[PDB]
Amino acid sequence: PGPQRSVEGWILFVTSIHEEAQEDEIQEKFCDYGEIKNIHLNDRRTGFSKGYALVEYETHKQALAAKEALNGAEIMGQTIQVDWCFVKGP
Amino acid sequence: EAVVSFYRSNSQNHEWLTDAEASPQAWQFSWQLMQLGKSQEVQFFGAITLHSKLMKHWHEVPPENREELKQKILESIVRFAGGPKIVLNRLCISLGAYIVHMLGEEVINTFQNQRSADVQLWIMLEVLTAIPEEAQVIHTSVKRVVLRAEIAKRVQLVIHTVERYLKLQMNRVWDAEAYSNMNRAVKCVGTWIKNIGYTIEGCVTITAVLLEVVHKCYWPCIHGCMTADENELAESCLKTMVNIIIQPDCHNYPKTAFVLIKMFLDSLSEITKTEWKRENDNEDIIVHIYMLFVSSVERHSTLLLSGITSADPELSILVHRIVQEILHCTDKPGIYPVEESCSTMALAFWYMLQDEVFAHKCWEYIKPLYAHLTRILVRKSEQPDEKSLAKWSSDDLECFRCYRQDISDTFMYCYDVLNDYILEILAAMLDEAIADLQRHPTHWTKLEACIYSFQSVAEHRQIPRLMRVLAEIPYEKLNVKLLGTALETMGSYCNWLMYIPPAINLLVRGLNSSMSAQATLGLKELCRDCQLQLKPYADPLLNACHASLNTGRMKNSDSVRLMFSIGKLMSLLRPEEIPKYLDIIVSPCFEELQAICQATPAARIRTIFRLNMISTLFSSLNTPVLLVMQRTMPIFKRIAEMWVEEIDVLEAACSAMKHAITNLRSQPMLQDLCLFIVASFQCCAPTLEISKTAIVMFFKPLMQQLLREFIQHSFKLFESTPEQNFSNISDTMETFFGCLTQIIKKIPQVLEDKTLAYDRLVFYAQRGMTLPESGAIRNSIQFLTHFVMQSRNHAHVTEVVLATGEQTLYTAMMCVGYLTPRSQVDKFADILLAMNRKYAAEMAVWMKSLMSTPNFPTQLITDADKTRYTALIIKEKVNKRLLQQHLSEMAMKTRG
Amino acid sequence: TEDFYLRYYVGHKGKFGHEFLEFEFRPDGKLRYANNSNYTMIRKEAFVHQSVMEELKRIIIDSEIMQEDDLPWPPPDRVGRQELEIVIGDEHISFTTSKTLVDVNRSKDPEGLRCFYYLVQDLKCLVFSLIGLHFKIKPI
Repeated sequence: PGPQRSVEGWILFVTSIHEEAQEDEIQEKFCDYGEIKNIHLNDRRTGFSKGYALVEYETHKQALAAKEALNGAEIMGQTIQVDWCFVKGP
Repeated sequence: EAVVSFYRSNSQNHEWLTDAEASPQAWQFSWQLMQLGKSQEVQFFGAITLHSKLMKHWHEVPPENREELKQKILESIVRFAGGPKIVLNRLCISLGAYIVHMLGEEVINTFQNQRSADVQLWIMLEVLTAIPEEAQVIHTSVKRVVLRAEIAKRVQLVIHTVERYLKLQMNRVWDAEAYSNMNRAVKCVGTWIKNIGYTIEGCVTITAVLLEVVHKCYWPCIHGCMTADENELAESCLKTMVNIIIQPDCHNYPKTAFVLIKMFLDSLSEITKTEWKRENDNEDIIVHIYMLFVSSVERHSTLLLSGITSADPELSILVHRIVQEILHCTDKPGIYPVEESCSTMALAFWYMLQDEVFAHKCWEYIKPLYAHLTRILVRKSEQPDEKSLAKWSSDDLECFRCYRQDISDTFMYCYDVLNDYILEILAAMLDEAIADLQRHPTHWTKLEACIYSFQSVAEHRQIPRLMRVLAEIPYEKLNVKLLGTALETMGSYCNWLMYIPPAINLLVRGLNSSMSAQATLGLKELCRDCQLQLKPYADPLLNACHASLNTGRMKNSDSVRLMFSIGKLMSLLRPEEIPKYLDIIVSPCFEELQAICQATPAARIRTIFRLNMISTLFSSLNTPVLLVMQRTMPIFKRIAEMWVEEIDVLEAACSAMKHAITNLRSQPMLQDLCLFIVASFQCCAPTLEISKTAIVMFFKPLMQQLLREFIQHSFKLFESTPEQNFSNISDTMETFFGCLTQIIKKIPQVLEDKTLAYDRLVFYAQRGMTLPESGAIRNSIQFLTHFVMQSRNHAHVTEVVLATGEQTLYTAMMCVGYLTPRSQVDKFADILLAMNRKYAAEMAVWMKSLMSTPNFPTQLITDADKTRYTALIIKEKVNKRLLQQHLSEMAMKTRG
Repeated sequence: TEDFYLRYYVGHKGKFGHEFLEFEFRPDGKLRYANNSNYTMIRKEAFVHQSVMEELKRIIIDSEIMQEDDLPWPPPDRVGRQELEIVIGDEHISFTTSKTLVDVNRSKDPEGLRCFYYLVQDLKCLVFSLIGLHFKIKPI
């Protein structure tokens, strides 16, 4: 393991995101911990969501704060799983 | 105390003992289970219990007896200091985790209490280190932020302390137990650095101290092989330093960053130089020093890059100095695996810089480096001289291969800097490589390495030189190694060829020697990418190949790929010549098989080869061949009888059959298939594999009859004793259904055949799920899930569904809580979902009836929690993951 | 069980060069990505976190693209060549087809190709979001 800083900042990979989940929902519980540099919510076969999102925070303090505080989040019915998106080695 | 039996066989039995660690009696039996005079084996289990309980069941704790728990843990620690090691450490960590919970002074009194002499300090240190890591997992019913916040407030104490201890030890005698305690010390710090964050500005003190600690470990041995104790202590000192610079926040501290880096560099240089000596004493120290530099650059890209251009004098020097260390590191002598373990470190580093500059003048400023590096690589790209005659073990050789992969990747990357320039250097090194063998013909290492360097860049005048050089090189004169590379490097250049005539010359030649497989790969590559171009030589190669196969010298395994090249070469043949070539190249394969048809384990092999050979030739020839198959279909029947009992040969023949059958769609083959399959059926997994494959390409009579026979025969095998055979039947159960599932989606009008006995199908399909195979359960499930799908569209089939309605969901709920392994539970949310989309209403009822109104979906689960799970399951028809969550929770609550 | 491995490739080797898009997910969680477009060769590599490997897997398991086979499928043609190699646990697959509403229908199994070309999009979209943030740009 070991998080990796991305050009834009630190990124988290949110898993277990509701299928009807829209940018508004994810953008609702992830702005409270900092000014997210960017956000990403990946649709297919007319399915509104793909169940995951790449939330990016300018800092790392916020990224972690969120990673720990938003790990059990239960939005749109389902609970989520927040992890560091990019690690630095095998 | 039954845990003892488990220690002699932990793996194949756990479950019992584990949940016993969950029950509150776990608190009562732990301290008793780890008494005096008892076995260390269970005492460790007594300790792990208290530990898991302190982190997992703080919810089952009496706030009234909180301190008692501490005094309780403190006494044990006293008893076990000097007793069993593993245990003490466990008690220490138990004491720590305890403290974690009291955070919301504790960390300060802990230290005070402990600040045998030696042991005492070990205890404290272990205790304090285990603290920041427990807080990482320990469930404190407190927001993470405040659990982190509380701890972050006592960092300075921790370090300043350790930093104080060390210096204090810098004056006293370094006892064996002293190194060890100093290790815990330095490690303690490090752990707190990656777990909890502290400003780099306060790490300069310790940074420096650790540095001198390192030195005190390296310099006495120089006059350089040190004891493990000095080495462990050194590493830990180094790792902590790494942890210090890598911190996430440090990047914004250009000031402390330069300071620390400058001291790392100006203090570690010496040691590096001394180990760059050839009398290797420690490869361990240099890896961590080189690692630390390489890493400290990664964490501070801006300082490094800005120093290059903005050129703050303090930075241009620092940066160049940091790169010189890493460049040296990269250029370090010896093969990666045996002489110098630092090559990876340096390659990791260049990647970062190369990608960082591509994502200004830095590009031009990196060119020199990049160029120089390339050379170094090829230098390390040099295989081990047979001088050492590979006194290495395959491990090393296997790992070197991996190494080379990373080394050729690095090559690639630097190619992005100079699209052609790299090609120049490689040439230069090849020209020298010429003057290497020229003066000493034993210098094949430089020839193979240079060639290797070119092949490394084969994924993008300098190039043809390479080709000519390859032709000139008398491969029969130097080590076999050159022939394999030469040929392999040429294969990679398949594209650039589209110079082909000599390519063939080399490949065909390479077949003559030991390394046939290599030439094989090379040939196959050429055939696949530049067929049109080889048309003139198709008549030649094709025949040269048939000859090369004649000697039994060529490996059958490898000889198969040659069959690929042949088939591809045949395509480029003239009308007249094709069949005669096929006859000259296929007849032997069948007759050989035919001879065996005469009618063993030695024969089984020959049977497989000949079968695969065709299978392959067919595969590549599908790019007609019908006449070949027509007169062949009968022999597969014959082979099947010989192979009736051996799936190995069976699968081999079928594959062959399949690949040739592919040509027909794009019709006389269908007949012998039903004959060949009617012999096969007369119920191994490959058999049904083709039936499906055949069926799916015929989307009417030919198909319907074969599928109908397909279902009815499967049952016969499925009719074996349900209890054991069915378990034993896992392979076929998965396959059968996997095929009946694929046959459904495509070839859908098939569900239309009222003939098919579905009640029977589902009968068994519901069993499989309830099977003992870890994965075959998905097939049954997957099958049913796709039936319910089409079933909503055909009354005919809908019937079957209606009947199997509550039965299936019953079968599902049984496994999900009482029969299916804990992990294969999610695989069921598919059918439960397929039933809500087509039969929401019905499913809503079959669910309430089996869950809310049953005596026992399970005895333990609560009527309350049972009714709610039953509600959610029927409400979610848009999410499958949700089902997996609702499903799982209940699954747990169900089994208990 | 640790056998997870994903790879993809789709390009045409015409007279004008080898245009392409080929990325790969290594067992250790290393995500190398390469793509040469002719409106330039963009190399990229990175270690995605455990969870990303999990999602790649989930998407694969739900698309049941592990059951399908390219046997009846359209092999690579003068225009293109698509490759897919997945391995999960003790099951390894690798497909061969050409790039591409009617062409898929006219294929032996349009349902086979539809699932395949459908997962690819699911993977394409992911590897792109991954890279598009680590380095600030997708391919054009």
